[PDB]
Amino acid sequence: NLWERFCNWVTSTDNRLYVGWFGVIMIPTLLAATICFVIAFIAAPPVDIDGIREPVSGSLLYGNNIITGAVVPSSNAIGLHFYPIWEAASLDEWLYNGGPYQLIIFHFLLGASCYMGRQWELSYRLGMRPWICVAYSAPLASAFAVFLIYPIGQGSFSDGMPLGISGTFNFMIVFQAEHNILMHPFHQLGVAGVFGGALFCAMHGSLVTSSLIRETTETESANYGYKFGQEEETYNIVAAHGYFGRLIFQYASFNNSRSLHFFLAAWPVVGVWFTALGISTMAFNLNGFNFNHSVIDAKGNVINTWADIINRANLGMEVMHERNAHNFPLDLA
Amino acid sequence: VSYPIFTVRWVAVHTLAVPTIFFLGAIAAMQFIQR
Amino acid sequence: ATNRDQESSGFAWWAGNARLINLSGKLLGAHVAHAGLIVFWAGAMTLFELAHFIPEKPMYEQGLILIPHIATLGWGVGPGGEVVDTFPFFVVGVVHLISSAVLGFGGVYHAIRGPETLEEYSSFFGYDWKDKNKMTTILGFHLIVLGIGALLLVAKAMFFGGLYDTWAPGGGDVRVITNPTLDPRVIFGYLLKSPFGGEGWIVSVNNLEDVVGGHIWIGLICIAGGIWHILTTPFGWARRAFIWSGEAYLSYSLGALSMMGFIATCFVWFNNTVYPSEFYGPTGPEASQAQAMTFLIRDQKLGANVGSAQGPTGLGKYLMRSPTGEIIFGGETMRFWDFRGPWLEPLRGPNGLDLNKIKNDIQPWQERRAAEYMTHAPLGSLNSVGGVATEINSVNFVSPRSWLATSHFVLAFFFLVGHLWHAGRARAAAAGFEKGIDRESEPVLSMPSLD
Amino acid sequence: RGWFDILDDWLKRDRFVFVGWSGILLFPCAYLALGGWLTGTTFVTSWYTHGLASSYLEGCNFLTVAVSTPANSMGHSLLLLWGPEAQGDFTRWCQLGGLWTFIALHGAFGLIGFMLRQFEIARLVGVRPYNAIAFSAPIAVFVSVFLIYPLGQSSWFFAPSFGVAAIFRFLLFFQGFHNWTLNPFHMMGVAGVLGGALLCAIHGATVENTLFQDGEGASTFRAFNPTQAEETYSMVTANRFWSQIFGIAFSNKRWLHFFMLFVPVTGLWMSAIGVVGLALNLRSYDFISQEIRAAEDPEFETFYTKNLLLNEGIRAWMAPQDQPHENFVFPEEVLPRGNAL
Amino acid sequence: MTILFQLALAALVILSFVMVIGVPVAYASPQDWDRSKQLIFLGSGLWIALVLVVGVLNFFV
Amino acid sequence: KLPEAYAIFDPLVDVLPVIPVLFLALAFVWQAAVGFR
Amino acid sequence: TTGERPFSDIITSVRYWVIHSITIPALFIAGWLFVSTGLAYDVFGTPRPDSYYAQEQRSIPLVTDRFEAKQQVETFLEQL
Amino acid sequence: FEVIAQLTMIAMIGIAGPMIIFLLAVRRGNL
Amino acid sequence: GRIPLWIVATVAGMGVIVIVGLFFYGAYAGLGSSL
Ligand code: CLA
Ligand code: CLA
Ligand code: CLA
Ligand code: CLA
Ligand code: CLA
Ligand SMILES: CC1=C(/C=C/C(C)=C/C=C/C(C)=C/C=C/C=C(C)/C=C/C=C(C)/C=C/C2=C(C)CCCC2(C)C)C(C)(C)CCC1
Ligand SMILES: CC1=C(/C=C/C(C)=C/C=C/C(C)=C/C=C/C=C(C)/C=C/C=C(C)/C=C/C2=C(C)CCCC2(C)C)C(C)(C)CCC1
Ligand SMILES: CC1=C(/C=C/C(C)=C/C=C/C(C)=C/C=C/C=C(C)/C=C/C=C(C)/C=C/C2=C(C)CCCC2(C)C)C(C)(C)CCC1
Ligand SMILES: CC1=C(/C=C/C(C)=C/C=C/C(C)=C/C=C/C=C(C)/C=C/C=C(C)/C=C/C2=C(C)CCCC2(C)C)C(C)(C)CCC1
Ligand code: OEX
Ligand SMILES: [Cl-]
Ligand SMILES: [Cl-]
Ligand SMILES: [Fe+2]
Repeated sequence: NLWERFCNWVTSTDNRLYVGWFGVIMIPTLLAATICFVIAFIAAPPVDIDGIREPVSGSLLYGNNIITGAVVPSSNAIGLHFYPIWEAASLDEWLYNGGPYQLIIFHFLLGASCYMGRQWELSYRLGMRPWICVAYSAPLASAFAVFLIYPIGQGSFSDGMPLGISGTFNFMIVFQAEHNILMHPFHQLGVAGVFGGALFCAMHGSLVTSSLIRETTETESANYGYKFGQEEETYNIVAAHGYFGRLIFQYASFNNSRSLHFFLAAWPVVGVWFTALGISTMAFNLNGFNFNHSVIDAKGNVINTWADIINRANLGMEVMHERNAHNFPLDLA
Repeated sequence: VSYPIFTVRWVAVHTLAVPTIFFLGAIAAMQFIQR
Repeated sequence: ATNRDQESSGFAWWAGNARLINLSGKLLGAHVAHAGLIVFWAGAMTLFELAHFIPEKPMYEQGLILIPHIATLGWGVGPGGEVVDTFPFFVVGVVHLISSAVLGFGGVYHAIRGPETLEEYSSFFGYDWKDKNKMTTILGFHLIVLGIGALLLVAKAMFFGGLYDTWAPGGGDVRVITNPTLDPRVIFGYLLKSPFGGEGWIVSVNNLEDVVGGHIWIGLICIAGGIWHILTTPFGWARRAFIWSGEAYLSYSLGALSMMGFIATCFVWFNNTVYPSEFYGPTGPEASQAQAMTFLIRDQKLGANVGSAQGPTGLGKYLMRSPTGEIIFGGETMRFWDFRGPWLEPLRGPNGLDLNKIKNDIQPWQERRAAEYMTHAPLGSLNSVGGVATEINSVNFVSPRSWLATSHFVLAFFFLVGHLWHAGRARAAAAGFEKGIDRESEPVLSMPSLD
Repeated sequence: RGWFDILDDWLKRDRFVFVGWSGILLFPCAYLALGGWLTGTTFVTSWYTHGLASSYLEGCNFLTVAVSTPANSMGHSLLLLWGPEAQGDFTRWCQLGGLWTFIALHGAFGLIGFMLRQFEIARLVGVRPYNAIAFSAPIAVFVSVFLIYPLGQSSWFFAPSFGVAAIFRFLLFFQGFHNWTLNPFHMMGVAGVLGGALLCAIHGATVENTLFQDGEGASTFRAFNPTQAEETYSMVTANRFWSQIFGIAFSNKRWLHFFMLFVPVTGLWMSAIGVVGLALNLRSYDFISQEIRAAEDPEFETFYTKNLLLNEGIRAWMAPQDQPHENFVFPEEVLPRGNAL
Repeated sequence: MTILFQLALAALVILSFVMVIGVPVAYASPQDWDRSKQLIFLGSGLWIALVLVVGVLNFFV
Repeated sequence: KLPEAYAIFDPLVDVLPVIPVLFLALAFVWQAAVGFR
Repeated sequence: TTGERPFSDIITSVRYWVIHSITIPALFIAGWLFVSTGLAYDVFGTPRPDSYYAQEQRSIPLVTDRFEAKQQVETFLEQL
Repeated sequence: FEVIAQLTMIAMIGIAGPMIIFLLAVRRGNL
Repeated sequence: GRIPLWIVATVAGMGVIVIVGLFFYGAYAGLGSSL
């Protein structure tokens, strides 16, 4: 049976890269998104992102470098309308209105969801515990928040994050202008997540490296003291625990390697979950804390705080962003 | 048994805890200040 | 203490509810007590909202998420969403509170006093997760109950007073639905619509006839499926496709609930039919369109020609064309040209917005509605300061659409995470490696090298 | 045996809190830095240095309290309590921003004391001192941001104030005036921090999901004993999983954990170098080719030019209140604005 | 009879508090389960009767 | 507002919604009473 | 395991609470009275809500000189 | 006066929970 | 003479909850309330 042989090949763990059924979806979508991204980043013509006939050039051939180049989001006139190639009268019209962005982000989001499913699938085929995909759900939720959920809440894929470095910075600055994300607790939890993730990464790495058991001489690298597949632990967990328990106090230190590695998984994953949820909840315009004119003296004069200085910076960004796109006093979306 | 009382741990605990409770009382009083 | 520690159960305290997996009586107690919690929140929150309710002020200015649900059903409201009697709100709240006392009594009784396992007490109420017939029978009972609930919504719409209709002629009013759409073409064409802009899938249902007909179909389909699962055993393909265990069934429900939470978020954000703007406030698209309408009216009263006015970029300042040719509002609200609202449709002709009806047929109630919806846009801070993030502290407003959409996106995402967690764990536990790799029989050691 | 040796024995005694020789530097300085911050954010205003309320006593919350930097007219004065500005008066010292320099200097010497504590405990316990070497990167960040950056600028005023919203102001200032996102050293810092968070999450999840079954409990944390000799998880299974999912995988545990050390430390050091450059206003503000093209061609727009317009808005709208010593009076007509809004 | 209705509702609140504390205590203390069974049965009956009385008196006040 | 005959019970209504949150907290109290076994 | 009495042994004892039911409320009341008697304003120089501005001024009192800053703040306070 | 009634109501509810736990602990109940 | 540790933990957590709720109450009242 050809179908049985195909099923055996798809689910085979002997392939150099595992495919699986999630990979059967993942490989074509990510290949399409990757090829279209490379082509658009090099050679796409300028895109009228704001829908006001003001095309923004994001490709290398139209005057960009690596830093300033981007795949520009689709037109504000399109909004949330589905804009495939066959909906356009020609490829010139599709390129003018930012169709490549919609193609890339839709294929990428599908392929990355199937990447998460593929991680589960391979863990199941290898007899592993299944929750690496749960850890990967945090950056995937972040990608969904900036590419899909924020355009949905704001009503246009033009407000999605551009596929570029300076476009990303533009997204960040305009987002702070419109939503005050720095004062949002979910973004603060995300900063705690990534700062703590970097801290605990450096901490765990330095504590394991500090307690490596002497297996080599002074000339060779210490990494040759570990052999792949060896049964014994390559470092002294008790010595690292003794060091770190004397560094703070005994009960702030993990003596359990499993609890420590669960904490290493859990802290940045939960923090990034919260910051992705912050982006989505601000997509429905539930913004960060507003303390403008909160402190008032006895007469009634406004006493400024640091929040008022942040408000001045946000006002500068707000009045300069998309400088020709607004006709009315309130930036309602 | 025969544990001591005034150790280094006692000093560290109280140098953190005594001003903490004092400051908490101060801020709790601040909550009832009008313009 | 039966199964109430880690040594006997294998689960720590932080996974202590997993000790209830094979204890049907205590698990039933946990479920009934939790249902009592849900009903308690419904009743207590309704009474809390009613105690601070100012009936002349709009509902969406008062932080209400439950009174708008009762008002949409037609209880306590008149024309234009005006509250005429707060007593149905009180009745709903107190009946939920008392029923929650009853459910809490039952949950506590089955949790700590009743038999730990129901199998010895009753073959009917006892169950085993591996018995697929019993699982389908319980699913069939619950499907019949859900179908009866959908028919109860239909009965409210058709016989017991009707529903609030924001599209009723002459402003929104409570209307009895006498001709529900029973045509399967319309109902399942809603089911087959695109989810993208201008189509909106099932979120785009814009009349109560379609809502009531869809609930007639949903109730009949749920009752038929309930009878089907009571009378039939799962087939061979279903038996080979699923994991048959309690955690597996939980993970399936978690995925379903995550999808429903995402759909409810989109429903409350975009739909102004089953979430009337009289109660929930304007949608985001509605408020942007309202701002464009407001300044078109103001400048037309000053003598401007709104059809020939040219914005900074050369597009029309007030009126432009959608990519398919429709005459739409200009500015950034060009993204929201698929918005339909009862205050805007009188100005729409076959080719979109009509210049003559704009010039001559804009009523004062439409100008009032546009100004009100422009100044109550669903934008605000976490500490409930109305407006954009750069606004000062004077307006205490966050739209209930914002609260509902944000809260249910958070819940839907976390339930997707829970679905992934429990689906992976159910698969690993069915295959037998959820506790880790066997040292003696590690599978990768029996596999050839990749290179 | 000698008073030095007896004092050494007492300092290195096993305790709940280790003291050591480094404790003499660490505990007073760290305690005074933390106490100065709590005291300043609870009781001390910024009304005479910035024109701001910054304490709980004035009505600020946890996000908006700060110990603010001294006034720009202080220059880089150490602002000692007995110095020529305060002249021994504690109240005037608090009103002039002396708590900021108090916290900054005591925090710097406390960070020195903590790294010396890391060295001393590593020497006593008998381990390699890689934790102190890793802690060199937070020290580099603190020295570059809180000391070197204001020293390169006109005064302590442009250093970060010790507060949440004040740090947010510092971020937005660096965007508006320095275009700090465009700086490649900050980009390397971001790569290091996000890669460290990624490595932390991925290594924790990989270890937790390649565990060996060493007990019958469905919660696996009890299946580890600290004195055990065998590895608690399967490195071979983890390697095969990541080789087939991602293409590459670690095969050396020691190299993996050194890499976990290496990524965020290197990122923080690169960002500190960029902050030194910004101390001298040596910014990566602009690309000259793009600006020549945009000056000669009014149809050429990129995301970088839009970011430059946003920076102009930040500077013009922020400067009169963020820099009150300059006495900026920007009339309404000179403020750069887009249409409407 | 606003005073009578308020007395009935206050009694319902007091009895609800008493039942909220006593029902788990009686259910979880197995060495009192003769008297506490009848106390719970009487309290449940009285609570239901008070709920019905409060509803009727609401319609009369 | 509530119906007038219930106005004397208005403070109690004001604290009714937070009761489910306490239930979650109650679980931890109960676990602490049994030593988190 | 360091020769000190365990924290759980200490905080569950009655002598601890005999001492600390006195000391903890005394410190809390001391902080409360430190604020409510207005002493914190005197100690730290923090303005009261009626002490930010004079009655008809809107200019913020900002320190503009280094070695006369103490006198400038004193002059600000003399202007109420 | 209204907030005093609110605080005493929430105090009695939030003590009623731990009161149940305390009564079951002192009576050696099945807690 | 042993107060149970769960009682101490419950009372301390209730005190923390009361202090935090007081701080949020003061966020809506008096200084810093924008009123
Ligand atoms: C919706 C929340 C919810 C519900 C319904 C349950 C329900 C249950 N859990 Mg549980 N649990 C929860 C949350 C919840 N849990 C959380 C958040 C945690 C983490 C801390 C745990 C941790 C946990 C562990 C570790 C264990 C359970 C166990 C149990 C079961 C037996 C409990 C028992 O023996 O009581 C004993 C407790 C008491 C007798 C104290 C009194 C409790 C009563 C019910 C208080 C009622 C208060 C209320 C106001 C009364 C109203 C009455 C009125 C209507 C008349 C029970 C079905 C156990 C189990 O599986 O048993 C096999 C078990 O070992 N749970
Ligand atoms: C209908 C939904 C549902 C149901 C029935 C279950 C049922 C179960 N889950 Mg599960 N879960 C769900 C949704 C659900 N889950 C979701 C949505 C997620 C994603 C976050 C998870 C993630 C999850 C994990 C990671 C694990 C479980 C586990 C379990 C088992 C034991 C749970 C336990 O004792 O918790 C005890 C309860 C607690 C310890 C309390 C947790 C406190 C939460 C996280 C904070 C809540 C904050 C609150 C909402 C807001 C603030 C309140 C304020 C007072 C501070 C049990 C079978 C465990 C398992 O696999 O066992 C086999 C396990 O390890 N669940
Ligand atoms: C999910 C709900 C549910 C389920 C499946 C059960 C199941 C069971 N209960 Mg239980 N119970 C519940 C809720 C539930 N209970 C509640 C809420 C209470 C509080 C009132 C009780 C109080 C209770 C007691 C005191 C006892 C049981 C007993 C039993 C067992 C035998 C009952 C029997 O023979 O049928 C009897 C069937 C009936 C009396 C028919 C009732 C039909 C009702 C009134 C119609 C209601 C309409 C609709 C279905 C519900 C509307 C509410 C809805 C909107 C939520 C069985 C395991 C007994 C037991 O375990 O013995 C050892 C026992 O002594 N239960
Ligand atoms: C809560 C609702 C519920 C649940 C959990 C189940 C559960 C089950 N049903 Mg079932 N059923 C229900 C309601 C429900 N039923 C109702 C209301 C009816 C009446 C119409 C039926 C009629 C019914 C029949 C006739 C059969 C089942 C069967 C089954 C079993 C296999 C399910 C399966 O593999 O389908 C999973 C779904 C698929 C395999 C479909 C393919 C997946 C497509 C591609 C998904 C596309 C949808 C996508 C998400 C987009 C959504 C929008 C879309 C509508 C455009 C399972 C026990 C089977 C069985 O064994 O019964 C004995 C069977 O033959 N059901
Ligand atoms: C060991 C811990 C330690 C360290 C390293 C520091 C370090 C510092 N403190 Mg500090 N401090 C400490 C503990 C510490 N403190 C404690 C415990 C308190 C509470 C009492 C304070 C209270 C405090 C205040 C209130 C202030 C400082 C300040 C300072 C800074 C400037 C100090 C200065 O210029 O004098 C340097 C002095 C010496 C190095 C002493 C030299 C001694 C050697 C042995 C020479 C011998 C002298 C000789 C015997 C006497 C000569 C007699 C005659 C000829 C004069 C500096 C960073 C100031 C500050 O932060 O400014 C913003 C400030 O205002 N400190
Ligand atoms: C098992 C368990 C659990 C749980 C439990 C639960 C969850 C329960 C529930 C419960 C419930 C769920 C309950 C309820 C109750 C209720 C009540 C008791 C009520 C009553 C009512 C009333 C009394 C009313 C009144 C009134 C009216 C009439 C009107 C006006 C107003 C007022 C309010 C006055 C836990 C977690 C702890 C853990 C352990 C075990
Ligand atoms: C009420 C209403 C309505 C109606 C509605 C309806 C009529 C509905 C229906 C609906 C439906 C009718 C739905 C369905 C769904 C389905 C689903 C959701 C599915 C799922 C699936 C799954 C999950 C699968 C899975 C799988 C695969 C993938 C393969 C193999 C394996 C397994 C089996 C696992 C309307 C809108 C008109 C209006 C409004 C109101
Ligand atoms: C500067 C100065 C000084 C010093 C002083 C001091 C050293 C002080 C201290 C102070 C202190 C030492 C204070 C403390 C404070 C504390 C507080 C105020 C606390 C708070 C807390 C809280 C509020 C909590 C929270 C939390 C978290 C964090 C998370 C979870 C949840 C909870 C809620 C638990 C002297 C005279 C020497 C010299 C001159 C200058
Ligand atoms: C409707 C109503 C009612 C009802 C009520 C109820 C149903 C209640 C319940 C209640 C409850 C149910 C309560 C509870 C509470 C609780 C609490 C208040 C707790 C807290 C907690 C804490 C504080 C914790 C702590 C801890 C532990 C112990 C361990 C770990 C650590 C920590 C520290 C976290 C009555 C009858 C009045 C009448 C009228 C109306
Ligand atoms: O597109 Mn992108 O950013 Ca959201 O706000 Mn409206 O639209 Mn436009 O302005 Mn602002
Ligand atoms: Cl922009
Ligand atoms: Cl506009
Ligand atoms: Fe590790």
